[PDB]
Amino acid sequence: VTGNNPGAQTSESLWWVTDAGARFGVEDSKEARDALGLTLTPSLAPWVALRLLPQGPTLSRADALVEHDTLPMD
Amino acid sequence: SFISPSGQLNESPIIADRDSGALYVRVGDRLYPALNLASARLITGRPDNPHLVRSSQIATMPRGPLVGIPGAPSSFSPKSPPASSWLVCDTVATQGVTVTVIDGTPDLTGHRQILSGSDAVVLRYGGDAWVIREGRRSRIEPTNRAVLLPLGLTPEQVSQARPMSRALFDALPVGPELLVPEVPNAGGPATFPGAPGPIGTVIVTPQISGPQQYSLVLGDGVQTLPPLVAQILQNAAGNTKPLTVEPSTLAKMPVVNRLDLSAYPDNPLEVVDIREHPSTCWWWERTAGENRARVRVVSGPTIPVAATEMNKVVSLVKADTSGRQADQVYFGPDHANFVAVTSESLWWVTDAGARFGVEDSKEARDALGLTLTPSLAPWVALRLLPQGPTLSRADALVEHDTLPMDMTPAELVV
Amino acid sequence: PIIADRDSGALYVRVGDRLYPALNLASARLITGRPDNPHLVRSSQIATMPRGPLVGIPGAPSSFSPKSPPASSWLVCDTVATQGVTVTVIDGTPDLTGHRQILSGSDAVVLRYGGDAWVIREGRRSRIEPTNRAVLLPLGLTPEQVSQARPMSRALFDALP
Amino acid sequence: SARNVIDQRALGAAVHYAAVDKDAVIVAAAGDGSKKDCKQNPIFDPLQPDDPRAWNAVTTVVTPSWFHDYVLTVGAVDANGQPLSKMSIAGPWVSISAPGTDVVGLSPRDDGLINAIDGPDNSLLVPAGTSFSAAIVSGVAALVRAKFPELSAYQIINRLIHTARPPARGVDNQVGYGVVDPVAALTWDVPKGPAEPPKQLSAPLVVPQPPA
Amino acid sequence: LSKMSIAGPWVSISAPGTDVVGLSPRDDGLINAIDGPDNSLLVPAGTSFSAAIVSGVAALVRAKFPELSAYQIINRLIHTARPP
Amino acid sequence: PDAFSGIAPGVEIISIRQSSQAFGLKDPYTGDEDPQTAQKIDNVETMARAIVHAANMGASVINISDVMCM
Amino acid sequence: ISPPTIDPGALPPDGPPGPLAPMKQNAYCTEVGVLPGTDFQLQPKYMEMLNLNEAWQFGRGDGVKVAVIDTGVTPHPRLPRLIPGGDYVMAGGDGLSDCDAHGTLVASMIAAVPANGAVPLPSVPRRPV
Repeated sequence: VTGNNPGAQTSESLWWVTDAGARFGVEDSKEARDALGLTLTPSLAPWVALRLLPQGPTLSRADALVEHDTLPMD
Repeated sequence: SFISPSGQLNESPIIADRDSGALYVRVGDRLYPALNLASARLITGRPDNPHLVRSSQIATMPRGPLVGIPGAPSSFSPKSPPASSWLVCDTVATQGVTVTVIDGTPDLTGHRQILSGSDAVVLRYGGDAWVIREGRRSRIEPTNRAVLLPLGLTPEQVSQARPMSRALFDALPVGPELLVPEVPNAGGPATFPGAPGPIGTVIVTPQISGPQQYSLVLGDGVQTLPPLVAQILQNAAGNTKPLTVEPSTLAKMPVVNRLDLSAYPDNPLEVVDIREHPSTCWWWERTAGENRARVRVVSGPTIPVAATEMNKVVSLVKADTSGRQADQVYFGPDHANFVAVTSESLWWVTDAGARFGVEDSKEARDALGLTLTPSLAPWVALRLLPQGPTLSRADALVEHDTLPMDMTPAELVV
Repeated sequence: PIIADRDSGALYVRVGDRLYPALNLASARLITGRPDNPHLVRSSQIATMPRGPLVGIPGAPSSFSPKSPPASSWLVCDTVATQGVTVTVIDGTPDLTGHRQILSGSDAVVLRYGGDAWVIREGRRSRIEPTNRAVLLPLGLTPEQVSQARPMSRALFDALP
Repeated sequence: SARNVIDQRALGAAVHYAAVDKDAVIVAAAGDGSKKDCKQNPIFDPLQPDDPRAWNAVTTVVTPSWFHDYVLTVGAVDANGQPLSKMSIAGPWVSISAPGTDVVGLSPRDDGLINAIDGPDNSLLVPAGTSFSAAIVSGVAALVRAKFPELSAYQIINRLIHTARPPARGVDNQVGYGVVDPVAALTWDVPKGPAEPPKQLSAPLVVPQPPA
Repeated sequence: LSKMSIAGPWVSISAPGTDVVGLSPRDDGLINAIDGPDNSLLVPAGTSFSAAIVSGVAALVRAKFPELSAYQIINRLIHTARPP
Repeated sequence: PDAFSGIAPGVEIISIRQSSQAFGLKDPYTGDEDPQTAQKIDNVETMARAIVHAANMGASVINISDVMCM
Repeated sequence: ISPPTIDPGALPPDGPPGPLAPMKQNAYCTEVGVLPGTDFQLQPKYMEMLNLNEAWQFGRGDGVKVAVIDTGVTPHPRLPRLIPGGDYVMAGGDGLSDCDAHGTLVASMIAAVPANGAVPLPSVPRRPV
């Protein structure tokens, strides 16, 4: 993600976009980047356009290490 | 083709990416990513397995949002044995109890034994002690010396018994309490002629061979009593000795069968020492076509599972803090996956120990397979497993862009 | 550490000495810590190892193939019908063939939002009012023409500077 | 410290009076880890989704920043956009962030610009931290209130929050809702009501008609 | 605890010195740590607690063998320790 | 409700206060000897007195958990 | 820890600023300077993010009063609209002298006026430290 003006130079957060059209946030820790296989340079995008895609759950190692008996349908 | 396997798009509607195992389903001219095999089968209506296709092919077709039921089963292997066996068992700590459910034939080798005949065990629940024998439970009281003394129990031995799980308490059916049998209208006059005494008096007659025969006067006659039962009446204040009578007059007297003695045993109880047998199980057994299932009780030093397979017991999360759910599940040899219960209801049990309800209609019984006849199982055991959503065709025809998050997970430890 | 049933297609992950069924590939990679792909294993062998409850993140992505094209191109599009609009997001190079054209020079377009009329030209939006005959006439507009302009989507209103 | 917290009733009443009865907007710094008693607070725990801001784990309390219902707390980021994980206190009250490095300003005791202040020794020390990031947000809030004089304090805060660029978790105790964005705050059509979650996420699948 | 105890030639025996617990001064309950110079909550550990454990064991031993002199009680503790 | 307990709940303990960091001398001048070494000689002398006193009280076990490094 | 609760009956009484007990100065005010090699003709790097050259088109914020509660501010020819609000540390202060060299940076970073060929107020009546 980067600013919308034509002269912006920042880079504030990393996102993954699936071909089904949903964005998932990626925690930029060295362990998360290497486990997913995202040790690569990201392409820039404008927030005014990217915000229009629906947001899913965050991807992180500490987040996936959980057990569930059954999952709540709703 | 053998050197570098791959695949081609075909008529089959369930396909999977050979490079990543992602599962897709086609509807119309569009591919939809599916959450699991169960919903993919249920949406298309064909009981089948995914067809492998190369990634470069799947990328050309148009997509759509996610479809299916979240968390549904992901593998199907119908299995139905001729004999069905289930056990609800627990184990006591060296405070606290742990409940384990078993599907399949138990192992009775080693010091394990059936709790039949004169053997019995005492447990505590709800503030009352309970005596378990011959497949039933009965209540007892620590103050009633008249019953404890001839039965062989002791006040210390009754008040110090270990706790019992609520799961086992419901599974075991109740029997009449171990109390002094009351006689209606005791001391009243007998209705039959030649009565040796008033109602509630005990009569005894000798024999040329064998032990003396005891009997009790009732409003309508006399009922024969076993020796151990007679001692309970004799032990309580009362008459010093029973009425001795001639065999011939007693033979002519009207015999009655009105009071029930089902709770009293034949000899003093052989109380099983809970330190040596910290585990007791309830066993339900039935053979296809039999009129009724057989109920038995087992006890031993450890759960009735083989020492070799003791390591592959499944441990559940058990988010429910109430007693209505089990802690562990084990699938022994010749277990049953597809089950029906006593108007009947159909259930599918997964290897992970979850149960899912299946519709009775041809739609579900065709799309998912499961067309064979299910095996029978008892509701008192099956209800102990955690429940998932029902596999109806109306439920799988849903789209999602984000799934709801579970509010009570548990930690995975490496 | 990541294996899949060769017949059932189910996905499993290994931790310690147990096999756990995983919800998706994204969570299987994070748990194992390796950027691998599922290995195909004979179903008869999977049945011999001890199970565990479900693990992972529900609905996470199921396939990873990073990409980095030479240039990044994004579009936010608004299309009106005949009242009502739809918003479309395009990622990649747009197709300019045919009757389509790039707005430049004297070309302009008028749209409505919150009742006000906005003139789009030179890559920006500028407000105008229907009462001011002195400004409308020299520019070539007409009060009727401004009043009849069609709606504008919030997606495009926030995007145009 | 979270232990032996001091009675702040007097401060609580003063904040409510200024924010509600006088419609003032209050901007406060999140605090710098270099201060004598400030210690780093713990962040979100995926194992206990009971409270997304993790209030039960707080160990250091920062006041008046604590009154998250009436005060806007600013965290710090470097000039490139990365959070200054080493000096912001990252509590559950943090709501927004702004730059906090390469500080420049007019000089007291002189008549020109300055860039550093003398330390306790020969060392010449450069200033940095949240105390400057709070000043930046205070400037943007002044411009916005000058353009939308009809809006109340509670509405101006929602205009800044909803226009900021978010972090990978959507809301994070390290930076709050995101990085401030002046041009967006002054021109976007932000909805006037507070945030609300959707009614339901599912929709029925329109299956095609089977062939005869 | 190689990093915290002075290894002199007089050292004769050893005992635990971590995970200390005890009654609380100025209160009526238990405690585990003390406020340091800063607001930091410092946890106590060290030989001053190990000397307490041995003081308790010595009291029990010369309750059972009241006939032994001081020098003999020390030899009874030393000879039964598990050696390095 | 609480698992803690002493090693010998039956003993009787005598308390003597011989050292503390919260107290100081209210005439800091100490003359010829450096104020830091002057304090150690005061501790050695006071320590000997406490041991003799505790012995005459009849204690059979004396515990010293405060020692001086030199 | 639980979210704070408020009781509006406890409002403190209004009155002129003043310390709660008499206080005296204990240390000399800190010195300030410039780092080797800096050039104030280049814009500060933090201004690249704010895009002020586009945001000022709607006006520079005329007519808004901002209160700075801190170590106070020292007057400067670049701050033409500074107002004294009072002092709580010293009983006789106006709250217009930055001994800690902190309030002047925070304040000047918000309202300092850009450079011009001549200053609006050439006077300099400020007292010594």
